[PDB]
Amino acid sequence: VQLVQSGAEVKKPGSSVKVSCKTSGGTFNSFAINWVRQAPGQGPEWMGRVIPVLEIANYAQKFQGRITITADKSTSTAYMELSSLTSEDTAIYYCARHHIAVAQPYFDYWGQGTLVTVS
Amino acid sequence: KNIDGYFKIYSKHTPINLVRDLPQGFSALEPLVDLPIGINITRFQTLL
Amino acid sequence: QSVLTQPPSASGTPGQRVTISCSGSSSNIGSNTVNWYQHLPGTAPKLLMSSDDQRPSGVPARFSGSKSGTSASLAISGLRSEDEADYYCASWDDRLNGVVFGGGTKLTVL
Amino acid sequence: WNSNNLDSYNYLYRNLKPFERDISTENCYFPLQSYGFQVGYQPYRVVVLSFELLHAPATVCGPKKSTN
Ligand SMILES: *[C@@H]1O[C@H](CO)[C@@H](O)[C@H](O)[C@H]1NC(C)=O
Ligand SMILES: *[C@@H]1O[C@H](CO)[C@@H](O)[C@H](O)[C@H]1NC(C)=O
Repeated sequence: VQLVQSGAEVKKPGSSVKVSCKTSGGTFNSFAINWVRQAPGQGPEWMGRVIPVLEIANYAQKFQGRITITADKSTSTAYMELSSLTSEDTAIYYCARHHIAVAQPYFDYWGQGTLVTVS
Repeated sequence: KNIDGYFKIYSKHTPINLVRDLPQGFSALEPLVDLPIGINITRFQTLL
Repeated sequence: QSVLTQPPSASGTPGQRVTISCSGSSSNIGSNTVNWYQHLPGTAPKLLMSSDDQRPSGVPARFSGSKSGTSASLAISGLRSEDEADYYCASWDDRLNGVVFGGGTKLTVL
Repeated sequence: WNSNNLDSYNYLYRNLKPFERDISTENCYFPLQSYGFQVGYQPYRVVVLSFELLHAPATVCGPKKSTN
């Protein structure tokens, strides 16, 4: 299917931002949702993921409790919460889906991305 | 495992840097011992 | 920094073959698989090779990959003009318990 | 082989899986009965040699000499 996310957001340092990524109906259960960001002049880096059917979450180590991922089954939408925003936090955020019956992850379908700038 | 009288033991040792849960990696376990004991085993307990 | 080392640039002539290498360490390349991605700015990425030997559903017969030791290479034969894009290599790292991505390369066709 | 020179109530005898081993104790019946060792009833010594093939890397071999 397709994943549609919120538009570009502009926000001040020190606060928090919330980003959504709306998906289809059948893309839950045996399907995980992964988050990847790409800084300017830098390669992609992984933040975490969540499995809606088991409501279990994983987080990157170098995010020490700075990122929170949650979702609601009724509306079928996933939420992203990032706090303590700083100047270095400017990047482009993607949402991508994973198939759960595979040992090492391989991201198969990606969103078009949303741009967050800080000034 | 106990199969047709064979007690098979498999194992692997690997490092980790977390005490919250099990790592989300993938790792194959090699065979180490195969003892033809043939005993009816139904219960077990560990010793610390 | 990317745990996987990749040349920053590569160039090739139309009609011939060019190979892009992606070098890592024993902890990630020596223990896990590699994945290849295309990226065009302003759009979404795609898949080129999975599980180091398995071709995806859509990509035409052209992209080819191989793995040897702690290094991997991607081979493109019958190069055409539409191949101009950015190539990425990625793999799982057991020591870091996370996904690690390379720096990416830009291919230019004369 | 015939063991008449050596063995002629110390010896007793009683569906189960192959190569099983049942040593227990319980029409008031006692599962063990004694053999009445006092030609058809003479004692015989039987030894069965069971060979494990391909179950593991081979370790026992005949005296055949090796070559280059
Ligand atoms: C093992 O012991 C159980 C008693 O708990 C018995 O029912 C069974 O027949 C025995 N043999 C097997 C499982 O081969
Ligand atoms: C697999 O075998 C190849 C043989 O060319 C060797 O170069 C490579 O290091 C081996 N890798 C592992 C993980 O055993």
